[PDB]
Amino acid sequence: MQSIKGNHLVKVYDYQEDGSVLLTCDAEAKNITWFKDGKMIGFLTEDKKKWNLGSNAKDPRGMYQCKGSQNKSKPLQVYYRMQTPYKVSISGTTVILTCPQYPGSEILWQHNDKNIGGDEDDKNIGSDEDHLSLKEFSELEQSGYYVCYPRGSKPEDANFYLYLRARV
Amino acid sequence: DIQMTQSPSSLSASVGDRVTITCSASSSVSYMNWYQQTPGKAPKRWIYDTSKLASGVPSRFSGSGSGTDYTFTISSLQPEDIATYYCQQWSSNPFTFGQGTKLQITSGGGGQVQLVQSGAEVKKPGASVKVSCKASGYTFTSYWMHWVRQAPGQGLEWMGNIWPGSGGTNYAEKFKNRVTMTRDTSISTAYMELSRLRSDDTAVYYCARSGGPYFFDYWGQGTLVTVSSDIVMTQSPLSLPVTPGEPASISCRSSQNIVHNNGITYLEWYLQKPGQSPQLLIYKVSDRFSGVPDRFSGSGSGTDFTLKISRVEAEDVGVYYCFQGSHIPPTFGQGTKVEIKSGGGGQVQLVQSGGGVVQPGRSLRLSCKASGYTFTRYTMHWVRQAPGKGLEWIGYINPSRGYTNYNQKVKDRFTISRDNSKNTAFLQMDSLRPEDTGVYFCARYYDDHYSLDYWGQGTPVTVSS
Amino acid sequence: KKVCQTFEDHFLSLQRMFNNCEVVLGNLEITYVQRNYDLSFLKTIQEVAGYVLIALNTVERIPLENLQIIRGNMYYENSYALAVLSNLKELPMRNLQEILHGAVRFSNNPALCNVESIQWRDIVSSDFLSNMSMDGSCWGAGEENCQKLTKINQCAAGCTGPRESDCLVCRKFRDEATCKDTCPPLMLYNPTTYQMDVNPEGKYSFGATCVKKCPRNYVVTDHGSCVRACGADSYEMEEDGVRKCKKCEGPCRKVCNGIGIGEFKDSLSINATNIKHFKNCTSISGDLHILPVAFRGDSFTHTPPLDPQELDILKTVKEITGFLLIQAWPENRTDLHAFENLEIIRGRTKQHGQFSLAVVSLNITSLGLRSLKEISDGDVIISGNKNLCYANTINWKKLFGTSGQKTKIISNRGENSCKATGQVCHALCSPEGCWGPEPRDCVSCRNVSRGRECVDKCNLLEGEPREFVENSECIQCHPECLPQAMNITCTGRGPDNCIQCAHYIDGPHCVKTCPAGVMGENNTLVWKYADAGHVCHLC
Repeated sequence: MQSIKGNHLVKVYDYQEDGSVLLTCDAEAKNITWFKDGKMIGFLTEDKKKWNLGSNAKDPRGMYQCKGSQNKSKPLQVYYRMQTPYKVSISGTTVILTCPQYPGSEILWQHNDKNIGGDEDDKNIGSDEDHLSLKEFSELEQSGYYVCYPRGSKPEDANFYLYLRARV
Repeated sequence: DIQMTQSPSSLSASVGDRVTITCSASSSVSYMNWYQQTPGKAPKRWIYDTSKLASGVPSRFSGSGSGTDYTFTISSLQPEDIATYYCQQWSSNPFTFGQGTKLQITSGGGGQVQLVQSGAEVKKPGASVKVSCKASGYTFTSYWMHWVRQAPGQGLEWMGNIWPGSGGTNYAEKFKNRVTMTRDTSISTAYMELSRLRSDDTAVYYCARSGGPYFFDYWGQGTLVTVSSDIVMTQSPLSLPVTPGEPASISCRSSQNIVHNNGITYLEWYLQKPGQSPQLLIYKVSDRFSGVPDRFSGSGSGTDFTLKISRVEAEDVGVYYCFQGSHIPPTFGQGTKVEIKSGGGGQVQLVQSGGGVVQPGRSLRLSCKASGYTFTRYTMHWVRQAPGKGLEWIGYINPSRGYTNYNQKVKDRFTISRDNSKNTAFLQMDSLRPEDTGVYFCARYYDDHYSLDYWGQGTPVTVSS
Repeated sequence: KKVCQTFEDHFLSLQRMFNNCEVVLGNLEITYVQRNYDLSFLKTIQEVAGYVLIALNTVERIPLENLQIIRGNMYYENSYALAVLSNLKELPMRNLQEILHGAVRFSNNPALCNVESIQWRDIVSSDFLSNMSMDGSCWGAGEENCQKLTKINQCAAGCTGPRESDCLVCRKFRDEATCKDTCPPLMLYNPTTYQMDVNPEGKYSFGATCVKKCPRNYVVTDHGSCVRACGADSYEMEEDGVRKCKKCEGPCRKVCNGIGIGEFKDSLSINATNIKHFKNCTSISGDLHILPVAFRGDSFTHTPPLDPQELDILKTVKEITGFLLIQAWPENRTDLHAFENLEIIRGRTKQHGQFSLAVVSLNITSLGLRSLKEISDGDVIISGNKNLCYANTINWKKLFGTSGQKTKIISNRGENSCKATGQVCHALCSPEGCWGPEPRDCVSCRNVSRGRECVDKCNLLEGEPREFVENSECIQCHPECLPQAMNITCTGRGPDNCIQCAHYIDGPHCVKTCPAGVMGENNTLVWKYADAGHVCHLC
């Protein structure tokens, strides 16, 4: 989530005065090249380095990755609602997330570098196989970075993290 | 499963030379772990994350590599570096360990004096037993093969010598009419025949080799001859426990003055580490033998002698027997079984139990008691080490959630359970087979370090008819 | 006259050793005598050839009335011949009129009476420098025990007439009746033979009297004295009816016991304990092994490690009855210099019943046993010595005595390699062999032999010693033989086998000086003069 280890250099700037979604690239600043769903979407030659996705009311979405002087970084699955990606389903006030990789092993989930879906003492947070259910989802509290990884593996080793921002 | 290949399988290097061990994985591994495993001990983690040295690991060791190629480097090989080095991958279950690099010190080309006894003798009352000691690496006719016995519940007691050069034996008064020792110079092997076996003769009889300034310098493996139906030196402490790092001290008192007429005191202390034959620690009243760290430092004069260990370490556990030879029949004391006060508790410790000899097809349950940390916060893994084979992962269990994963070879015969209230993990083996014989060790898996940092002492399991 | 060399035990021993004594050959020591325990245990003694020690004598009266002269061949501590101290009331030393050598000490004798009035000046002779007589001519016991002043030329105590044939105690010696300044000389010089000869009238010296033969167990010394036992530098040898103190040929025979038989019966090798018991020993009886355990030191035998410099004590060994199996020598030594002087290894007992001089698994460059001549019984194995080079040269058939003796000299330094490294016998050596890389260690000499050394040629015509060859050996000629350049300087040994004499020539023999004043036949001094031709002419 907060860390960029694991080639997860793409992060969302949560410091916007207006409802605009800005993306940042954590690479040695020479020139930043932005990509969206594999296609190049911009090339920042010095000066500015953040990529603006527009207003959050437009529900920006896609697999975003950047690249400096090294190879392209891992994708950042952006999912706003105001490689196989994570599946997001909204039904009323319940948000369901599906782990893209479900080989049948014990799937663990983490939100903002904090494990979730393990304890049964949470009625609004349930984990069923590769599906994580969030009942009565809180926009200000339950939004952020999400990642699914199997027991024994590092969360930073995931192919990509999911950035969920939903108003329900 | 990702296959790990370690090269070389056995490397001989001189003291101070650079020893490099390479580990090849069948598939790219994110992190490779390096463990140091001495003979008879559990593997000790040396390098984690492929480049970070474990706590206490000397800077002369270094790990490097990425993907499927990893390298382990010892900048300056030392005599203490003699151990089995194995590389382990944690990217995918089961945790795969390489065949292991048997690291030996080429320095010391002169034949290592290694006496081997017969061993495993079981007899009946009133019988006679003959035990041999194949002397190798030394001119068998230039050092007396003194033979000593250590009965259960008693200290070392000399059983008389034999000077293999001439066959002219001395003998012990307690066996002067019962035990005869004869040399066989051709095969470089002394023999000792004790006649009229009684109940009190059931013991472990060892073959020493009286060196220049120290008696019983290089001791044989030791033969347990179980048969069933004098300057007295007393060791003041007995089973005196100490804390890891806390200094310990054992005192020994002699019946008379142990100052020989020659002016040299033949007082010594042998440290029979648990499961090994005694190895000299204080060659004379004060001098420490070679190969023994400066931690052991005895003292004493007249008739009073006390050995002061500067810092009781993990290795020093074992009955330190004090022997005096300035009298005719050299006699050893009771011996203080110095043991760790913390034991299975204190720091992070895994106490392994439940081993033994079982018949094929029977069931055996192993237990690993964890103390010093939150049992539910770490995964407990089980590893089996067959005689002459490398480390094989059996399975692991998470105490917090109860999720279990096992190797496909033992998934249908081994069951891993845990007791969070006792902070103990259980490895239940059903339908035991001869191939299951080996040392079963439990290891604590630190997800933060992606390496098993704390491992149990190992429980020997023997499947024999 | 008969001559002699617990409180109750001391009194018994002293009474046994001094009851019949008339002249005391050694020193009379009367010490630690209990009160009222002595009764005339010694009263006939008349000559103390030594020191009189009367100390700590609780007895009231020690007579010593007949002792006339205490010679002074020794002293108590220094210039102390009569030691009356720390004792006793009456000591009637009546007849003692002269003590030739030493002084008399009086001290710590509160009970001694009437002895302070004795005129000690006559008794002592010119040794007043240590005359501590501090603790009237009467020796006590009332009257008739007077000091008999006589002093305050061969008669010591007194004269019974102006004749040397009648004297109480002779000053130096008395042949039979006359007091002679010296014994009848053993060797008399005859002008006819121009050499000293055994004089039939000469008599050996036995204490203070000249005796034709030494009775009892008495040995004639070199100086003519008949001592009781031969000195350390001498040996006992019987050639005539009287034994003589023959000077020892180097180390004299001191048969020690070897490792295996005797005090060193159960010993394993020559440990540091076993060593120093063989110092100054020859003809070691038994084996003499040096196993590795000697060099390492042992605990079960409690033997400290033997320093390599202590192996040099064995150098005096000139024979071994058993087997001399030297299985480990100090590596810092290149040759078995410990057994250099060994001469014969009888080999009565053989190691493993086969080997009698075995040198196995050493690091010695050369065997170094130059003096070895015979290895009687057993075989010889000289193997394992990876640096032994001059080994196979020596003719092993020559030294051995029994036809069954073999030799197993193997695995030493290669003979090809020995010659390649320059390790071959020095040219001055016969083809018999070489004991080492030096000329001295040569089995036999090619031309001459200046002692053990094998020189190219003796100094027959030119040289400092000017040897005269004989039996393929160089013998240094007598000093009087002046070196000759035209031919040899001496036909053979002795002063009468020389062509040119450096000093004067007396008859056939060449001597430093002509015989002047030497005792000759008929007890007449011989004086000879030398002519211009250096011929010594009798006067």
